[PDB]
Amino acid sequence: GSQKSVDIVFSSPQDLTVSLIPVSGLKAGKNAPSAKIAKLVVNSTTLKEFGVRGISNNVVDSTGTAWRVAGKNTGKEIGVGLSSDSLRRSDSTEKWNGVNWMTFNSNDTLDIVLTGPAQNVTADTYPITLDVVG
Amino acid sequence: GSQKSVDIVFSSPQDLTVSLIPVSGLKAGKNAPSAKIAKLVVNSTTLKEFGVRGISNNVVDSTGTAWRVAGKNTGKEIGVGLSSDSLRRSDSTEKWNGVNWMTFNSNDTLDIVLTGPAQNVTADTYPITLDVVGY
Repeated sequence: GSQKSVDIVFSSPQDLTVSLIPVSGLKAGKNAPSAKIAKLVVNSTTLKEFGVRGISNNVVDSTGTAWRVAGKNTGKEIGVGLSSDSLRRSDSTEKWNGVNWMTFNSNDTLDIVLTGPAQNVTADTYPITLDVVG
Repeated sequence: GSQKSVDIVFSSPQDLTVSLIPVSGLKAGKNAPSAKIAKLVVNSTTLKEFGVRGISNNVVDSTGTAWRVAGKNTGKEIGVGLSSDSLRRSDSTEKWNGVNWMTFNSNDTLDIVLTGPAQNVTADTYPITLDVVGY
């Protein structure tokens, strides 16, 4: 349906502020390689760096910077992940409990895109979750 | 860590798609009157108008343009609703199936805000729900 819900969070000052903005007007069907689908903005007035991974049951690279998401209504999959340009903004990778996290500077916008070759996308809703650690 | 989830929507050109974007960094405690908490965006290149109403256990005006939401942890409430500026962009107020709805132009984004006088907000999570119906 057209009804939408979202959590509104009020808290004491936090070290990081994370905003994940989806791209509007995405068209089902063939899409361009690395087409942008969302922007992850991590801001901080107090911390210099953070690590970030996409959380998914189908992560496809070691750093959690690429994964696949199945459509809620059809089960069809798309491959998503950070753009190559965004990935270049990372100057180090940290390992935490056997898992690799790429580090980035706060106050930056990282683009989430349709990875690899051009994808033929089925009209559907594809949830994505990004986890940021300061 | 700090996690954020959003729906990525791919649709057909005639489809109606709605997006509700929350404001990050909101501060518990006293807030300024009408502080923005979310933005509602409706997408379609063919739809001309839509009605929109908030939904909660305590809707406080006839058109569902103002309501109150209780925090998940504490039960403390906040008053939310369309901003004055957003309300002024309305086309008409119609009644469908015994409920009054205010209508808006597609392409117009609407701001959801802390309504009325300045509110002292308890640190908590407040789910908000906006219902959009193609007119």
